[PDB]
Amino acid sequence: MVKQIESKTAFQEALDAAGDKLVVVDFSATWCGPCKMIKPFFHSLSEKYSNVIFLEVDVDDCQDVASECEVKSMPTFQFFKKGQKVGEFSGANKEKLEATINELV
Repeated sequence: MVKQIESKTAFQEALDAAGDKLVVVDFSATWCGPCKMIKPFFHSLSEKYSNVIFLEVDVDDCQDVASECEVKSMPTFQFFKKGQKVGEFSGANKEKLEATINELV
């Protein structure tokens, strides 16, 4: 249920294939503690919201994607519809993550 992204090609393809659907992107790093604390919850959301698309991008694997998306904070959650960014926040705030999904879906 979470799409593990390992190139720019794959990121762009995912935003395409989403169609109309909200896409939620978790930008993480392996050194990021809060990223680990929220990982299981992010995966829970992908099973709960089966009609929303969830992507995982490790910023060191996909540096071009990280750079082009202007990621600063670890973690960062960005939200897309039809390829357009429609939301963003940083930090591992579970309640805010779910609430944002419900606002944008």
